[PDB]
Amino acid sequence: EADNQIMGPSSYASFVVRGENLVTAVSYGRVMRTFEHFMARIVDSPEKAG
Amino acid sequence: EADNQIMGPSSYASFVVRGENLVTAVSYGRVMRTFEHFMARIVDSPEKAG
Amino acid sequence: EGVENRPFPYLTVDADLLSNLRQSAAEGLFHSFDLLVGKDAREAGI
Repeated sequence: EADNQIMGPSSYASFVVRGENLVTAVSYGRVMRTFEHFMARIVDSPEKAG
Repeated sequence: EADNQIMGPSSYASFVVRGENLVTAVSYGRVMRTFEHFMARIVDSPEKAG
Repeated sequence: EGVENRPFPYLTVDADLLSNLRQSAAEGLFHSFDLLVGKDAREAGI
């Protein structure tokens, strides 16, 4: 074996439906994975080409 | 006539697709009217019924 | 019949819009409405 052990995450990552996501789950029935990056690339900095 | 004039509004009560409804207009194509009041009702203290 | 039933935050107006309602929905003044009697009258699942 070229190695004995590997690193890696100890916990599962958390996707909790926060405020923008809770409202569009309640009202439209649709959640996005990141409302925060959708805000940051539509309404906060739209011309910033990623 | 008891009165000759009435006291009414002077301008249209405007409504624009702001930062919270732009994400769902571009993303889903479902705008709601007063997204901030939906957030005030179900995110910020949903235990206070109106 | 063209109506969604989601757990919306419903604004609580004070209008007297109960008057002549169960007879008006029967004749068809409303183009699309849902009658929820019993367990269906619930703030539905999200």
